[PDB]
Amino acid sequence: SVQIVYKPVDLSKVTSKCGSLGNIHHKPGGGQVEVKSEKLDFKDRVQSKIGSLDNITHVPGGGNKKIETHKLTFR
Amino acid sequence: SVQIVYKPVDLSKVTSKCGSLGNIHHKPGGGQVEVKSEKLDFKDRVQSKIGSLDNITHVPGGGNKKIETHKLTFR
Amino acid sequence: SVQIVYKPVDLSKVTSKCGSLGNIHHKPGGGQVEVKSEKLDFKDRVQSKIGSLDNITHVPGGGNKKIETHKLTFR
Amino acid sequence: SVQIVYKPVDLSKVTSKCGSLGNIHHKPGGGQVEVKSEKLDFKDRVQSKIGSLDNITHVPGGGNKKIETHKLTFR
Amino acid sequence: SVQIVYKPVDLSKVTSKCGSLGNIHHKPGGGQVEVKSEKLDFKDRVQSKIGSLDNITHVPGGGNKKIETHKLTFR
Amino acid sequence: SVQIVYKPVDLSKVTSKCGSLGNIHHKPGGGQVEVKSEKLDFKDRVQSKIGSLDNITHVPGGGNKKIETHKLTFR
Amino acid sequence: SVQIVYKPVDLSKVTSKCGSLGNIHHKPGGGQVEVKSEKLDFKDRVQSKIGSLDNITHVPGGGNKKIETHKLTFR
Amino acid sequence: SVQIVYKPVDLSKVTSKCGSLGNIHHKPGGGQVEVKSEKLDFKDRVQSKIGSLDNITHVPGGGNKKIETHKLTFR
Amino acid sequence: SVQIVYKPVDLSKVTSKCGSLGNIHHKPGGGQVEVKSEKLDFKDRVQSKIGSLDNITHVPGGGNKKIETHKLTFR
Amino acid sequence: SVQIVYKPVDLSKVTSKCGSLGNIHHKPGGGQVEVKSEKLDFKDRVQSKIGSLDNITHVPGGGNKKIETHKLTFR
Repeated sequence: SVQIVYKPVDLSKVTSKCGSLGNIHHKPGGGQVEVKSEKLDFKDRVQSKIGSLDNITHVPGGGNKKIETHKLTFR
Repeated sequence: SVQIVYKPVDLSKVTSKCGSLGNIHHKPGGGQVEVKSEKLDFKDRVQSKIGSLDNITHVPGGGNKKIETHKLTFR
Repeated sequence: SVQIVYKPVDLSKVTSKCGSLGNIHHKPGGGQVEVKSEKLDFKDRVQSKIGSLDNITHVPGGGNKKIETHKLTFR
Repeated sequence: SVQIVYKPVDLSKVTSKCGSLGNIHHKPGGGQVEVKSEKLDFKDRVQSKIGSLDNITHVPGGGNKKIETHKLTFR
Repeated sequence: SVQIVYKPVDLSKVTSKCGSLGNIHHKPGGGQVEVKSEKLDFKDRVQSKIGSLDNITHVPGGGNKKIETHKLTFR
Repeated sequence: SVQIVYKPVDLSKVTSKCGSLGNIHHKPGGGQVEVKSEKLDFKDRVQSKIGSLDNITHVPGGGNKKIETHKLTFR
Repeated sequence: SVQIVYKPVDLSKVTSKCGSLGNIHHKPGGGQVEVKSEKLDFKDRVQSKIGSLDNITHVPGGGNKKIETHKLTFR
Repeated sequence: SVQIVYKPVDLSKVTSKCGSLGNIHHKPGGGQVEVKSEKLDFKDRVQSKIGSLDNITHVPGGGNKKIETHKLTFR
Repeated sequence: SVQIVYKPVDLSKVTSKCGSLGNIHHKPGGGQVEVKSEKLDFKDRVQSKIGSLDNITHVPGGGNKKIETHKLTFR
Repeated sequence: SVQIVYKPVDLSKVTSKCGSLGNIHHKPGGGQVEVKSEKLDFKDRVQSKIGSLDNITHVPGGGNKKIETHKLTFR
């Protein structure tokens, strides 16, 4: 027989502090993209970006990414 | 028989502090991209970017990435 | 029989502090990229970037990367 | 029978401090890249970058990378 | 029978301090890259960069890399 | 007694012939221009261009310039 | 007694012939220009261009310039 | 008694022939220009270009310049 | 008694022939130029270029320059 | 009694022939130029180029220069 016990306890404190951020300036001068093709054939979990100019400004006022996985397989 | 015990306890404190960040300036002059092809064929978990100019400004006001995995296989 | 005991306890303190960061300037003059091909065929966990000019400014106001893995296989 | 005991306890303090960073200037003049090919065929965990000019400014306001792995195989 | 005991305790203090960093200037004049080929065939954990000019400025405001592995195989 | 005879007689043929010109393509990317000053004091036939991106295409279907000056003094 | 006879007689043929020109391609990338000053004082026939990116394509379908000056003194 | 006879007679043929020119490609990358000064004082026929990136394509379908000066003194 | 006869008679043929020119490719990379000064004082026929990247392509379909000066004194 | 006869008679043929020129390729890389000064004082026919990267391609489809000066004194 099997006695399987899983009981992790993960405690954490994650902190970010800032007085002020500041005058952030993002001022790009755009260019150009040219794409030439004939045929595309795709499938089954595919992600794609063809031909783009995406200017992104991301200024979270402090932040955190916390990722946790608990994965069990019993065969 | 099996007695399997899993009980990790991971405690942590992660800290980031800053008075102020400052006047961050991002000012690119864009260029050009040219892509020439005929056929594309793709599948099964593929990620792609073809032909792009993505100017990204990312200024989190301090931050953390905390990644944890607990993976068990019992055959 | 087996008596398997796993109980790590990892405690840590990770700290980053700064008064102010400063006036960071990022001002690239863009160039050009030309890619010529005929056929692409790809699959099964592939990541690719073809033809790009990505100017990235990343200024986290201090930060940390903490990665932990607990992996067990019992055959 | 087996008595297997795993109980590491790793304690640490990792610190980075700075008064101010300063006026960091990144000002590249872009060039050019030309790639000519006919066919590509690839698969199974492949990462690639073909034809790029990625200017990256990374100024974390102090930081740390802490990586830990606990891996056990019981056959 | 086996009595296997693993209980390392590694304590450490890692510190980096600086008053100010200074006015760091990175100002490259770009060149050119030309790559000519016909066919590529690749697979199974391969990483590659073909044809690139990546100018990178990295100024962490002090920092540390701490890597630890605990690996056990019981046959 | 002053006798002045001015009688240039200048006959000419200026010719330009052409079957066809062709598919002219002009496709410039962008860029950035920044100018700072305090005071401008301009007097008496002052011509200037300050701060500009003027991209032009000029395709005359053949052309010629013929310029003549006939200037006489009488003192 | 002064007798002046001015009678140049200049006959000419200026010719340009062409079947076709061709597919001219002009595709420049970008760039960045920055100029700083305080005071400008310009007087009496001053011509200038300050701070610019002027990309031009000039494709006349053949052309010629014929310039003549006929200048006489009388003192 | 002064007798002056000015009678140049200059006959000429200036010719340019061409089947076709060809597929001319002009594809420059970018760059960066930075200029700093305080005071400019320009007087009496001053011509200047300060701080610029002027990329040009000039493809006349054949051409010629014919310049003549006929200048006479009378003192 | 002064008798002056000026009668040059100059006949000429200037010829340029060509089947075709060819596929001329001009593809320069970038670069960086930096200039610092305080005061400029320019007077009386001053011509200058300060701080520039001028890349040009000049492909006349054949051409010629014919220049003549006929200058006479009368003192 | 002064008798002056000026009658040069100069006949000429200047010829350039060509089947085709060829595929001329000009592909320079970049570089960096830096100039520092304080005061410039320019007077009376001053021509200058300060701080520049001028890359040019000049491919005339054959060409010639014919220059003549006919200058006479009368004192």
